[PDB]
Amino acid sequence: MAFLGAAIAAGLAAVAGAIAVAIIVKATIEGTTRQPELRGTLQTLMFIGVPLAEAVPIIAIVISLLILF
Amino acid sequence: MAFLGAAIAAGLAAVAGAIAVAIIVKATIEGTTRQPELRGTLQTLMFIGVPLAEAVPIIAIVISLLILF
Amino acid sequence: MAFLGAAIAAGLAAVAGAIAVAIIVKATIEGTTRQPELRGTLQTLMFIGVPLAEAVPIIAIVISLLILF
Amino acid sequence: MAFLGAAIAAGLAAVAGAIAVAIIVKATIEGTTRQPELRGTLQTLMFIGVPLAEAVPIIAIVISLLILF
Amino acid sequence: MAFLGAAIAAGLAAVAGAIAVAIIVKATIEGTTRQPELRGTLQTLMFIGVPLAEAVPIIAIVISLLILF
Amino acid sequence: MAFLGAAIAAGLAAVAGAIAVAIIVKATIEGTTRQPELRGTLQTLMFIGVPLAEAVPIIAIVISLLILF
Amino acid sequence: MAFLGAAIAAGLAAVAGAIAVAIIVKATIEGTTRQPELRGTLQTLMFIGVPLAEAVPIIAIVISLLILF
Amino acid sequence: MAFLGAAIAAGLAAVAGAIAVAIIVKATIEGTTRQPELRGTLQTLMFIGVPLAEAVPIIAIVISLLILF
Amino acid sequence: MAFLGAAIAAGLAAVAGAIAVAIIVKATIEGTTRQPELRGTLQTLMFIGVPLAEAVPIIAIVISLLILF
Amino acid sequence: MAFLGAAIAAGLAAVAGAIAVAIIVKATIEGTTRQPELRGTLQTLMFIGVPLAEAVPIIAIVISLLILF
Amino acid sequence: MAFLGAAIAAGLAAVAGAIAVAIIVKATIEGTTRQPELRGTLQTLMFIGVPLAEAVPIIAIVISLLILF
Amino acid sequence: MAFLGAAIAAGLAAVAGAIAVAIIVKATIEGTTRQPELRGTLQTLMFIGVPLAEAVPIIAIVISLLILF
Amino acid sequence: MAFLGAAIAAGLAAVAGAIAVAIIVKATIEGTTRQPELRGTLQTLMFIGVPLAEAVPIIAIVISLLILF
Ligand SMILES: CCCCCCCCCCCCO[C@@H]1O[C@H](CO)[C@@H](O[C@H]2O[C@H](CO)[C@@H](O)[C@H](O)[C@H]2O)[C@H](O)[C@H]1O
Ligand SMILES: CCCCCCCCCCCCOP(=O)([O-])OCC[N+](C)(C)C
Ligand SMILES: CCCCCCCCCCCCOP(=O)([O-])OCC[N+](C)(C)C
Ligand SMILES: CCCCCCCCCCCCOP(=O)([O-])OCC[N+](C)(C)C
Ligand SMILES: CCCCCCCCCCCCOP(=O)([O-])OCC[N+](C)(C)C
Ligand SMILES: CCCCCCCCCCCCOP(=O)([O-])OCC[N+](C)(C)C
Ligand SMILES: CCCCCCCCCCCCOP(=O)([O-])OCC[N+](C)(C)C
Ligand SMILES: CCCCCCCCCCCCOP(=O)([O-])OCC[N+](C)(C)C
Ligand SMILES: CCCCCCCCCCCCOP(=O)([O-])OCC[N+](C)(C)C
Ligand SMILES: CCCCCCCCCCCCOP(=O)([O-])OCC[N+](C)(C)C
Ligand SMILES: CCCCCCCCCCCCOP(=O)([O-])OCC[N+](C)(C)C
Ligand SMILES: CCCCCCCCCCCCOP(=O)([O-])OCC[N+](C)(C)C
Ligand SMILES: CCCCCCCCCCCCOP(=O)([O-])OCC[N+](C)(C)C
Ligand SMILES: CCCCCCCCCCCCOP(=O)([O-])OCC[N+](C)(C)C
Ligand code: NA
Ligand code: NA
Ligand code: NA
Ligand code: NA
Ligand code: NA
Ligand code: NA
Ligand code: NA
Ligand code: NA
Ligand code: NA
Ligand code: NA
Repeated sequence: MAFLGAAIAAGLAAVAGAIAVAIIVKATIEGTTRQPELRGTLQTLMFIGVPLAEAVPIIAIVISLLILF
Repeated sequence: MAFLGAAIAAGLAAVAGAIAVAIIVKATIEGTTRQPELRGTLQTLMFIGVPLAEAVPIIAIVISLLILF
Repeated sequence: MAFLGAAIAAGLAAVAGAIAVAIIVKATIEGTTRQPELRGTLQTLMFIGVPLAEAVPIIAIVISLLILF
Repeated sequence: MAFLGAAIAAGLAAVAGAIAVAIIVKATIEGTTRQPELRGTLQTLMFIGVPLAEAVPIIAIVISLLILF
Repeated sequence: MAFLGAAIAAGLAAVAGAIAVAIIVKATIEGTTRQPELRGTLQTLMFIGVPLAEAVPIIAIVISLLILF
Repeated sequence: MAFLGAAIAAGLAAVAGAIAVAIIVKATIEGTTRQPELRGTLQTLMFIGVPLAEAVPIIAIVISLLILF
Repeated sequence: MAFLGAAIAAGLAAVAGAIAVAIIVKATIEGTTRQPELRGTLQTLMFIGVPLAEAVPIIAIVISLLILF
Repeated sequence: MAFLGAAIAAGLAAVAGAIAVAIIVKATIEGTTRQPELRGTLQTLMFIGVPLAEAVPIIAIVISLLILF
Repeated sequence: MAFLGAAIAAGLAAVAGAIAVAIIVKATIEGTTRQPELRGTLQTLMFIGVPLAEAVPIIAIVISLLILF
Repeated sequence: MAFLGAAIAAGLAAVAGAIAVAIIVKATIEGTTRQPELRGTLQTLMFIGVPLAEAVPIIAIVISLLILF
Repeated sequence: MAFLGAAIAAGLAAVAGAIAVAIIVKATIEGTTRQPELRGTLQTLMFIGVPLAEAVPIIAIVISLLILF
Repeated sequence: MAFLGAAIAAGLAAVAGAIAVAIIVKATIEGTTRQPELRGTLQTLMFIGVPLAEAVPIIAIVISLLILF
Repeated sequence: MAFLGAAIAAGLAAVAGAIAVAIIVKATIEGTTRQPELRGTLQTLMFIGVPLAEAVPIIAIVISLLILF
C-alpha cells in the first residue's frame, strides 16, 4: 500500500510536470516563431513558468519518497 | 490506506497546479506575442493568477502530509 | 476509509479550483490583450469570479479536514 | 463509508461548481471585451447565472454534510 | 452503501446541473453580445431553458435524500 | 446494492437529461441570435426536442425508484 | 447484482438516448437556421432519426426491467 | 454476474447504436441543408448506414439476452 | 466470469463497429454533398471500408459466443 | 480469468482496428472528394494502411484465442 | 492472472499500434492530396514512420506471449 | 501480480511510444508537404525526436521485463 | 503490490515523457517549417525544453526501480 501509493504520487507528478512543461515550451516556440524579436522575453516567461509548474509536482515527488521511506 | 490517501491528494494536487500554471503561462506568452507592448501588463496578471491557481493544490498538499503523518 | 475520503475531497477540490482559476485568468489575459483600456473592468471581473469559483472547492477542503479531525 | 460518501459528494460538487462558474465568468469577460457598452448587461447575466449554476452543487454540499454528520 | 449511493446521485446531479446551466448561460451571454437588441428575448430562453435542464438533476437530489432517509 | 443501483441510475439519468437539454437550448439560443425572425420556429423545435431527449432519462428515474422500492 | 445490472443498463440507455436526440435536434435547429426554407424537410429527418436512435436504448430499458423483475 | 454481464452488453450496445445513428442523421441533416436537391440521395445513404451501424449493437443485444436467459 | 467476459467482448465490439461505420458513412455523406458527381465513387469506398472496419468487431463477437458457449 | 482475458484482448483489438480503419477510410474519402484525380493513389494508400493498422489488433485476436483455448 | 496480464499488454499494444498507424497514414493521405508531386517523398516517410511507431507495441506483444508462456 | 505489473508497464509504454512517434511523424509529413525544400531538415528533427520520445517508454519496457524476471 | 507499484510509476512516466517530448518536437517542426531561418533558435528551445519535460518522468522511473529494489 506504500508501494502502490508511492507509484500513484510519482506517476501523476510525472504526468503533471511533463505535460505542463510541454505546453509552456510549445507556447514559447510558437511565440518565438511568430515574433523572433521577442526571443528574450518569451524565453524568460518559459524560465519563470516552468519551475512554477513543476513546484507542486516536485513536492508530490517528495511525498512519494516519504511514503516509500 | 494513509499511504494511498496521501498519494491521491498529492497526485491530484500536482496535476491541478501544474496544468493550471501552464494554462496561465501559455495565455501570457500568447498575449505577449500578439501585443509585445503589454508584456509587463500580462506578466503582472500571471504573477497574480498563478498563486491564486496554486492555492488550493497547495492546501491539498498540506492535507496529503497530514494524512501521512 | 477516512484517509481515502479526505484525499478524494481534497484532490478533487484542488483540480476544481486550480483549473477554474486558470480558465478565468486566461480569459482576463486574453481580454486585456484585445482591449487594454478595459483591464480595470476585466480585473474586477476576475476578482469577483475567482472567489465565486473557489467557494465550493474551499468547502470541500473544509469537509476534507472535518473527515480527518 | 460516510467518509467516502461525504468526500465523493463534496468532491464532485466542487468540480461542478468551480467549472460552471469559470465558464460563466469567462463568457462575461469575453463578452465585455467584445462589447464594453454591454458590461452592465453581461454582469447582470453573470450575477443571475452563477447562483443558478451553483444551486445543485450547494445542495450536494449539504448532502455531503448530512452524510458526514 | 446508503451513504455511498446518496453521494453518487448527489455528486452526479451537481455536475449535471451546474454544467448544463453554465452551457445555457454562456450561450445567452454570447448571443446578447452579438445581438444586444435580443437581450430580453435571449434572457427568456435562459429562464425557460434552465429549469428544464435542472429538472432531472433535482429529481436525482430527491432520490439522493430518499436513500439517506 | 439497491441504494447503489438507484443512485447510478438516477445519477446517469441526471447527466443525460441536463446535458441534452443544454445542447438543445444552446442551439436554440444560437439560432435565434442569427435569425431573430425564426424565434418562434426554433422555440417550437426546442419544445419538441426536449421531451424526446428527456424520455429515456425519466424512464431511468422510474427504474431508479423501482430499485429503491 | 441485479440492482446494479438494472441500473447500469438504464443509466447508459439514458445517456445514449438523451445525447443522441440532442445531437439530432441541434442539427435540425442549426440547419433550419442556415436554410429556413428546409424547416419541414429537416423536421421529417428529425422525426425519422430519433426513433432509430432511441431504438437500442429502449431495448436496453426492457432488458433493465427483465433484470429487475 | 449474469445480471451485470447482460447490463454491460446492453448498455454499451445502447450507447454504440444511439450515437452512431445520431452521427449519421446529423450528417444527413447537414448535407441536405447544403445541397437540398441531393435530399433523396443523402436520405438513401442514411437508410443504408443506420442498419450497418446498428448491426453489431443489435447482435450485442441478442448476446445480452443469452446471458440473461 | 463467462458472462462478464462475453459482455465485455460484445459490448466493446458494438462500440467499435457502430462508431467506425458512423465515421465512414458520415464521410461518404459529406463528400457526396461536396461533389455529387462522385456519389458512386464514394459509395464504393463506403462499401469497402465498412466490412474492413467491422472485421475485428465481428471476430470479437464470435469470441464472445465462444466464451458464452 | 481466461474468459475475462480473452474478452479484454478481443474487445480492445476490436476498438483498435475498427477505429483505425475508419480514420484511414475517412481520410481516403475526403482526399478523393477534394481531388478525384488522385483516386487511384489514395485507394492504394488505404490498401497499404489498413492491413498495417489491423496487424497488431489481429495478433491480439490470436492471443485472445490462445487464452480461451 | 497471466491471462489477465496477457490481455492487457496485447489489448493496449493493439490500440497503440492501430491508432498510431492510422494517424501516420492519414497524414500521408492528406499531404499527398494537397501535393501529389510529393507522393513518393511522403510515402517514404510513412514507410519509415510506421515501423518506428509499431516497435514498442510489437515488444509489448512479445511480452504478452512471455506472460502466457 | 508480476504478470499484472509487467502488462501494465508494457501496455502503457506501447501507447506512449506509438502515439508519440505518430505525432512526431505526422508533424514531419505536414511540414514536408508545406515546405518540401526542408525535407531533410525536418527529417533530422524526426530522427532526433523519436528516440528522445521513446527513451522513457524503452526504460519502462526494461522494467516490465525485470518485473517478469 | 511492489510489482503493481513499479508498473504504475513506470507506465505513467512513459506516457508523461513520450507525449511531452512529442509535443515539443512537433512544435519545433512546425515552427521551423514556418520560419526556416529560426531553425537554430527553435532547435535550442527543443534541447532545453525536452530534458525539462523529462525531469519528473525520469525521477518517477527511479522511484519505480526503488520499488522493485
Ligand atoms: C494530377 C495532379 C498532378 C500534379 C503535378 C504537379 C507538378 C508540379 C511540378 C513538379 C515540381 C515539384 O517539385 C517538387 O519539389 C521538391 C523540392 O522543392 C522536390 O524535392 C524533393 O524530392 C527530391 C527527389 O527525391 C529530393 O531530392 C529533394 O531533396 C526533396 O526536397 C520534389 O521531389 C518535387 O516533386
Ligand atoms: C493519463 C495519461 C493521459 C495523458 C494525457 C495528456 C494530454 C496532454 C494534451 C496537451 C496537448 C494540448 O496542447 P496545447 O499547447 O494546449 O495546444 C492545443 C490547443 N490549441 C490547439 C488551441 C493551441
Ligand atoms: C490526467 C491529466 C490530463 C491532463 C490534460 C491537460 C490538458 C490541458 C489542455 C492544454 C491547454 C489548452 O490550451 P489553452 O491554454 O486553454 O488555450 C487554447 C486556445 N488558444 C490557444 C487559442 C488560446
Ligand atoms: C484528472 C485531471 C484532469 C484535468 C484536465 C484539465 C483540462 C483543462 C482544460 C481547460 C482548457 C481551457 O481552454 P478554453 O477555455 O477552451 O480556451 C478557449 C480559448 N478561446 C476562447 C480563445 C478559444
Ligand atoms: C476531473 C475533473 C476534470 C476537469 C475538466 C475541466 C474541463 C473544463 C473545460 C472548459 C473549456 C472551456 O469551454 P468554454 O469556455 O465553455 O468554451 C470555449 C469558448 N469558445 C466557445 C469561445 C470557444
Ligand atoms: C469528473 C467530471 C469532470 C466534468 C468536466 C465537465 C467539462 C464540461 C465542459 C463543457 C464546456 C462546453 O462549453 P460550450 O458552451 O458547449 O462551448 C463549446 C465551444 N464551442 C461552442 C466552440 C464548441
Ligand atoms: C462525468 C460527466 C461529465 C459531463 C461532461 C459533459 C460535456 C458536455 C459538452 C457539451 C458541449 C456542447 O457543445 P455543442 O453545442 O455541441 O457545440 C457547438 C459548436 N458549434 C456552435 C460550432 C456548432
Ligand atoms: C458520462 C459522460 C456523459 C457526457 C457526454 C457528453 C457528450 C456530448 C458531446 C457533444 C455532443 C454534441 O456535439 P455535436 O452536436 O456533434 O456538435 C459538434 C459538431 N459541430 C461542432 C460541427 C456541429
Ligand atoms: C457514457 C459514455 C458515453 C457518452 C459519451 C458520448 C459521446 C458523444 C460524442 C459526440 C461528439 C461528436 O459528434 P459528431 O456528430 O461526430 O461531430 C463531430 C464533429 N467535430 C469533430 C467537429 C466535433
Ligand atoms: C463508452 C465510450 C463511448 C464513447 C463514444 C465516443 C464517440 C465519439 C465520436 C466522435 C466522432 C467525431 O468524428 P467525425 O464526426 O468523423 O469528425 C468530423 C470532423 N469534421 C466535422 C470537421 C469533418
Ligand atoms: C469504450 C471506448 C470507446 C472509444 C471510442 C473512441 C472513438 C474515437 C473516434 C475519434 C475520431 C477522430 O476523427 P478525425 O477524423 O481524426 O477528426 C476530425 C479531423 N478532421 C477535422 C480533419 C476531419
Ligand atoms: C479506448 C481507445 C480509444 C482510442 C481513441 C482514439 C481517437 C482517435 C485518434 C486521434 C484522432 C485525431 O488525431 P489526428 O487524426 O492525428 O488529427 C486529426 C486531424 N487534424 C489534424 C485536423 C486535427
Ligand atoms: C487507452 C486509450 C489511448 C487512446 C489514445 C488516443 C491518442 C489520440 C492522439 C491524437 C493527437 C492529435 O494531435 P495532433 O495530430 O498532433 O494535433 C492536431 C492538430 N494539428 C495537426 C493540425 C496541428
Ligand atoms: C494514456 C492515454 C494517452 C493519450 C495521449 C493523447 C495525446 C494527445 C496530445 C496532443 C493533443 C494536441 O496536440 P498538439 O500537438 O498540442 O496540437 C495542437 C495544434 N497546434 C500544434 C497547431 C497548436
Ligand atoms: Na501558443
Ligand atoms: Na490565449
Ligand atoms: Na477568452
Ligand atoms: Na465566450
Ligand atoms: Na453560443
Ligand atoms: Na449541424
Ligand atoms: Na456533416
Ligand atoms: Na495531416
Ligand atoms: Na504538424
Ligand atoms: Na506548433
